[PDB]
Amino acid sequence: SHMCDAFVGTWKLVSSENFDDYMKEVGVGFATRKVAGMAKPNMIISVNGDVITIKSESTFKNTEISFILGQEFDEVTADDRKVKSTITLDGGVLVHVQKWDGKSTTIKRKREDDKLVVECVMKGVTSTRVYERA
Ligand SMILES: O=C(O)c1csc(COc2cccc3cc[nH]c23)n1
Repeated sequence: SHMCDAFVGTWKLVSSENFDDYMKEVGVGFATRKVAGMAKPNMIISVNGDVITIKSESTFKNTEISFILGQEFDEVTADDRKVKSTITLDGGVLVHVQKWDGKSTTIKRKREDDKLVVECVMKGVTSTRVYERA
């Protein structure tokens, strides 16, 4: 057992709040927001040694990132930003910071009861997205 055990698995989106406004804050254009906001992604989290992989699959886009905690990587986000990302574990919360064009946004993933809760923040705009096991 180990570092991310309680996050590993296949998760499905069950609710979202304020995601359109979060995406507006990030700078996402109208048509991408509409199609992305309609998506119902499955998130697939796995661990092999020290390497964590997070996949997000939907009709909008399929993404995959692999990383080592605390070790920066370059990521092309689903909305086509080129960002410098670092993911760390802080008190049992996976904290994903993206840096680009002098801006920053943070995506936190938390296990709460039987759910996996995703909190996306930029400036004062937050979105909360709740996933359940698939
Ligand atoms: O609920 C999630 O898993 C979740 C929330 S935010 C995230 C990764 O970032 C993004 C994904 C899709 C679209 C956009 C647009 C801006 N950022 C985006 N994944």
